[PDB]
Amino acid sequence: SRRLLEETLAPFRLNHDQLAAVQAQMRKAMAKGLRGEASSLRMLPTFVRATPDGSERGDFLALDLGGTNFRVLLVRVTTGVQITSEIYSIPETVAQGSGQQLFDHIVDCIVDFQQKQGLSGQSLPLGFTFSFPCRQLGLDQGILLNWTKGFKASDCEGQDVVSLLREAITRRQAVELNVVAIVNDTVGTMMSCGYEDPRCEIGLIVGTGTNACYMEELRNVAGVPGDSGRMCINMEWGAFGDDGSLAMLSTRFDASVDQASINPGKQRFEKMISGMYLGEIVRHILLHLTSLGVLFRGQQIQRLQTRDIFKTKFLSEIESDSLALRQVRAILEDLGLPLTSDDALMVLEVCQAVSQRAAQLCGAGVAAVVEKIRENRGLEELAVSVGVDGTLYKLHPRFSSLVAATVRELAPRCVVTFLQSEDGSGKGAALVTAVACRLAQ
Ligand SMILES: O=P(O)(O)OC[C@H]1O[C@@H](O)[C@H](O)[C@@H](O)[C@@H]1O
Ligand SMILES: OC[C@H]1O[C@H](O)[C@H](O)[C@@H](O)[C@@H]1O
Repeated sequence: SRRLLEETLAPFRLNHDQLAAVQAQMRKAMAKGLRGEASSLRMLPTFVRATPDGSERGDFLALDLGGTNFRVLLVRVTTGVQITSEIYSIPETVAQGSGQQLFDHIVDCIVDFQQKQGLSGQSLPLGFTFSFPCRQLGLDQGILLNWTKGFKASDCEGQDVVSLLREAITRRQAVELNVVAIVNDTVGTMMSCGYEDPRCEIGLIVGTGTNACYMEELRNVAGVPGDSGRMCINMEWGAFGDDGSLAMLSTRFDASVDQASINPGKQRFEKMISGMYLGEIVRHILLHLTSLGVLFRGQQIQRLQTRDIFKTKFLSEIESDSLALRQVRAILEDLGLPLTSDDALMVLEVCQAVSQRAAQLCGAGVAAVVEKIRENRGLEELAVSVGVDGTLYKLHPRFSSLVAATVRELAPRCVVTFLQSEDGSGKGAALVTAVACRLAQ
């Protein structure tokens, strides 16, 4: 009875050696990607060559697309930083619709925002936080390689997103685009937390999707020219193991989720960690358990067939230690999954199991990065801060802690501090754009 439950959850409980191997293999994927060999990490240059270098003034507009929230932002950088913002809705219809409609909508929001802020005629430098993989050969350009997460907008892949915006601006007849800067949310976060922490050289995202960036030494980035200095690299680690190198880890439940997704075979490592997917990993487990007769006494809970019932907000609430079992059951009776205690206990165990692996994997990841940076600089010890954002990370009872613990376990010679971004990527984006303006003048 409970024997089957543990047998089933066994693969989600990774021992030290297993986790070390994950770190080992990411470390290898990083090496290869940078030398231009075949890696599942794209290791994309971002052309951000320094964390916030002292004073960098300017008033910037800022887009933030690809997260749970799409937001337009005004960012005023002087002695201090002042941000105004407004969220707008992007339904799956628009997100997976036509590129034309997508950016038409984006522009409409900018006009709306601008009109509400009195910006109006003034065409400001835009800091575009665009949380997807781009091939950049400069701050002011970024060719979308692939959509990820919940996006599938047509006629966009292979397009420079700065162009995609121009074409929309001209169509919606908005104010002419000025200096635009493309930044990944990881890079945006890193730079935001970097504003008031010089040792911040890594951006980590664990929300809808997961990814990381970090300051690599320029000599090691074979794709780009130059030797002196360093440059931030967007690892795009969500797609880690897309080459099938993480077959060792994939459970049957991971498989079921992947095949059932918009992008089968893609972003495999992400599908074992981030908020968009964890809830589903659980659901399949529960389905398997019910069919084994363990859960629900075999009885068919059709509601369990419904996709995306276990959301981050829920996964974070279910595991709160301040909940009594009656309250856990209440929550599930409130999602249309009434449970008996025993069932409720197994469900809660399943969540812990999944979210644990999620935190641990991410930990092994951060471990590889911090080690890479340390070894890159020939150091025996490293003090480094990680600018981190994401609702899962930010809300989940144990995730952040379990990561920090894993980073100690696996990268002891490094002293890693985690900074939670209080102001989002818009702040960092603006700082990057400041350089992009200097780079034009
Ligand atoms: O998908 P989530 O939970 O909103 O987390 C990721 C996002 O978190 C936001 O706070 C950042 O400003 C975005 O740049 C980022 O993409
Ligand atoms: O938003 C978090 C992450 O989502 C996906 O992994 C994207 O590929 C990546 O660009 C982004 O950083």
